[PDB]
Amino acid sequence: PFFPPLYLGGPEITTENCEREPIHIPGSIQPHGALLTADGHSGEVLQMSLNAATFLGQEPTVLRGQTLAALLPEQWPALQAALPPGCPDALQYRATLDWPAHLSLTVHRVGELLILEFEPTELRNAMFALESAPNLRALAEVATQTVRELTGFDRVMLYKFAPDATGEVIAEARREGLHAFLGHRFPASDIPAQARALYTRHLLRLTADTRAAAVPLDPVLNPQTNAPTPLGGAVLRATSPMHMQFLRNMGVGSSLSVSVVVGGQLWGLIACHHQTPYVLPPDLRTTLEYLGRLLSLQVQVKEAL
Ligand SMILES: *C/C=C1/C(=C/c2[nH]c(/C=C3[NH+]=C(/C=C4\NC(=O)C(C=C)=C4C)C(C)=C\3CCC(=O)O)c(CCC(=O)O)c2C)NC(=O)[C@H]1C
Repeated sequence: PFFPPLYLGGPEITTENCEREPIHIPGSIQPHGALLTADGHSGEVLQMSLNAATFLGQEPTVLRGQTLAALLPEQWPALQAALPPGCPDALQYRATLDWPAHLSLTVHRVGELLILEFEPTELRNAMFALESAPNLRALAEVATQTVRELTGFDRVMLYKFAPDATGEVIAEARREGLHAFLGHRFPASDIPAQARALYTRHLLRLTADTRAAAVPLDPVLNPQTNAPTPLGGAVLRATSPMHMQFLRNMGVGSSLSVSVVVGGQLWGLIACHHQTPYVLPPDLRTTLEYLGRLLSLQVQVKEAL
């Protein structure tokens, strides 16, 4: 089973117990956005990232207890209608907020809790190219090139899982001067079993700055349940420190991947690196999620034949 998280007396993770880290409930976020949680009926703000004033203009203890009807009067009715009790936790409400300076708002529901993420914000020929690839290798090449053109990332790989969960870079698009990873293979423990399971359900994750300290969510436990807040559906969730260290030792300042899912199993990842910290813009992320779904469908075809 999972260890308790660090704020419930759990141990710091080592290579002996990688698979036991409760990565879905870190009780903290990355500093390039802000996160609030709120009661799904009242809209009462229950939890606040400690950096909330940087993005929302009010300190955590001032936001606490206010309602989304007061804080987001133009969005609250639409948000309620969009995310009723019992909807899937990957269903999202999205809005673009005007702010004295836009802010992207992304909301999902887990049980009776709304999870609100705030971050700053500012193809057809490509899809046909993916469709037109005549074999799996060519498809992988086209996908990595297309994603690199979209995003500007220094490296874009297609990382394929073997049946023993080892991984291999099977295609890559890379900036001039970088080392090749093409053909290199990696142990199963580099993406441990609980991560692979999370990535079958929540199809995009990232680390915008591999040296940035996490920002606590407080109070850390959901007051509704006196239990940890599930953050697997939040892109702002803090990343495992073991993985952050892996990336720093690779010379990677920013990382992002999108799951490739075939017959309901995790086939691989579109895995991206940048040498310098880098926030992929929100609109570019949404496009990249869509390409992941389209790639997945294409891989299922090409691999059968
Ligand atoms: C004892 C635990 C270890 C461990 C844990 C860990 N790793 C991940 C997530 C990722 N690991 C990745 C690995 C690679 N990226 C590459 O570029 C290459 C090779 C060229 C490898 C082998 C990847 C792609 C991920 C996914 C996330 C990402 O795209 O940045 C997690 C989960 C992270 C999270 O979502 O919070 C964990 C717990 N990794 C180890 O190496 C050992 C130390």
